[PDB]
Amino acid sequence: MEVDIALPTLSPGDLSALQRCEGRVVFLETLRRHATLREVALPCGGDVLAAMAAYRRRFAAVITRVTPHRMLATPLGVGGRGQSLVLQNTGPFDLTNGDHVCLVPPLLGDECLRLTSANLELRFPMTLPLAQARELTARVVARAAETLQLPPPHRDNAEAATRSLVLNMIFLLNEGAVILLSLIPNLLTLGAQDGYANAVIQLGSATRELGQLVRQPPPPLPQDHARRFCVFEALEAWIASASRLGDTLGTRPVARVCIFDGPPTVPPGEKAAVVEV
Amino acid sequence: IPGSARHFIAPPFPVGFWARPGFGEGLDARLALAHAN
Amino acid sequence: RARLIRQVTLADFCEPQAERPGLVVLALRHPADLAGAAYAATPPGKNHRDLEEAWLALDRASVVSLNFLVAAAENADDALRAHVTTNYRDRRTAARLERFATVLRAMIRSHVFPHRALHVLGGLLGHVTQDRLASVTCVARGDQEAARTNDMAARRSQVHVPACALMDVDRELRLGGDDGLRFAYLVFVYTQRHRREALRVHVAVSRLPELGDALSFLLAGTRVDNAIHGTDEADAPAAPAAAAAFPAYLFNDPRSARCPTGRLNTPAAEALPVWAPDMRGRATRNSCMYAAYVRLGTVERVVRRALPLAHMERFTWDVGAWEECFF
Repeated sequence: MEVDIALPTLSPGDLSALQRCEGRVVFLETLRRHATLREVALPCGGDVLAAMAAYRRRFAAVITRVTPHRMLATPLGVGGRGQSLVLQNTGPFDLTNGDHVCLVPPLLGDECLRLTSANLELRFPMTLPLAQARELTARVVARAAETLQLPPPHRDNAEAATRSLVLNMIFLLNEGAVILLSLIPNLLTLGAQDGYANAVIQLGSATRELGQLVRQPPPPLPQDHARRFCVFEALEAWIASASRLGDTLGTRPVARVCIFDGPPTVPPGEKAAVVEV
Repeated sequence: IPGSARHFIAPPFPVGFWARPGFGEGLDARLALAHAN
Repeated sequence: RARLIRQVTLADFCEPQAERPGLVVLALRHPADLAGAAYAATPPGKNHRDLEEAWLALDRASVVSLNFLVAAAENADDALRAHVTTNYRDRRTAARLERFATVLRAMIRSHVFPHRALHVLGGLLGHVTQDRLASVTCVARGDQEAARTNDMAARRSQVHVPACALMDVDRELRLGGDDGLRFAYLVFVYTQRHRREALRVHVAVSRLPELGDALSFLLAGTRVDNAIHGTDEADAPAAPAAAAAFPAYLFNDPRSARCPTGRLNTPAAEALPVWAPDMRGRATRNSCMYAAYVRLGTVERVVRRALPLAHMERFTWDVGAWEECFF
């Protein structure tokens, strides 16, 4: 399948600039074979959180060729998991070999392709390595949680993000979680006997400031503790929930980059091959 | 909310318009015996 | 082309001569490890050997056709029960369906959910049968009609789903959308009330790549009445002590009792406030589990046409991993 984005008439000026958008990604809504430019069109900058929320409801599609009339595309992942393609790195970072990529809405605005004839604009999202897209999502969500190179939020849908966070954080508290919480001093006293252990516990860890303020009695034994053991399913719940935490807030990884001939690191504004997962 | 469960049917008119219950029967049982005697 | 799977098995639950090709089949876990994991998985208060008994009451057999499983649930239209009963050749079949119902109802009661007991294979196309021993063959990737059935009346096939269970979503949620290429999801619906519980099955199609909030709203009544009646039979203690209130006023107190590490056994550190987070009988996550889904593939069209059925259109088999739906 290859989506056919049709174009209205354009002034000879902006068509040439659109021609240089050979690797940026768009966001359709329905996956028909035919489509018109007016359909995929995002408003100007604003609401990084709402936009990030609106990237999981629609699916992506990268484009490969711009004739003076039509516009080829590629439905990113619906049935392909080895479909090699190319997309231009439009983020502020570099992306070395092997690391996965993720779609994140733009920053600061001012990165928007405006077409005079169609009277429309497009906001091609940037592509960051997963390891930093996670951190950016964390930062934006943390700042959103404070209204109970930075744009201010709206409080309209920031509450939805805080809700999605507090849900997963509440459902982590279980009857074995208290058991595991009981050993915080019994863990600190280990963190001062070895170097590695000390480095595993950060400085602003918000729990080192607990092991010095509060004392807790031994926890009460569960209802019928002799038959089942609670700490294990507590830890299993934690593993499963943390495996898909960032997904619930940010965006899933969409492709891992791999190059055979060219140099590994690719600078920004440069087209780099990729396989999708 | 769920389950196709039953609902408590409330008074249609506002709450102020359905009387506090009572029982009015001036027929007294004792003095009736005294008159029949 | 597409690639297939062959699994020899018993003619217990999926009976490839009784149905014609083109219907999804499921793989059933070995029951020994289910019965074992129960021993540690059933919650407090409830029974801890009732799944053992429920299984022993049904006596390798590995596959189960969805056409068979949908019958042994709450939701079903009795026409399909009649079809499965009178159209399956096999002996003692209705009794087995009853026992299987009891098995699944025990599974949810013991907090070992059937979605952790039924991986999904593709749609069967072929089979050779001895006396009560079959070898079904189903697709696993690619589109269904890349195969080649040995019927010689209809070489290719389609995918058939009992229309009684097919729940559409978009036209249901009224997204105002326009039908293009839509995904396909097989979803389970749990409900937990001790000795009064059941399981509902559905097959959902939509353009929504992430179900999540969509089911959370679709199954609102189930989640509601499941979060409150789910903790039942668990002895909760009396009113929680005031010491349970985790003190927050003490974090950025410049003047407060303090204790450096390395002097925490029983020193003159008795002055620290006590806090006993005590959580015994509250709603855990497995208590609020109400649904589970798994992606099946992509679909063009659904038409309804005959026993009622629902013929797919250009189904592309792409099986995904399971998913929880509790929040």
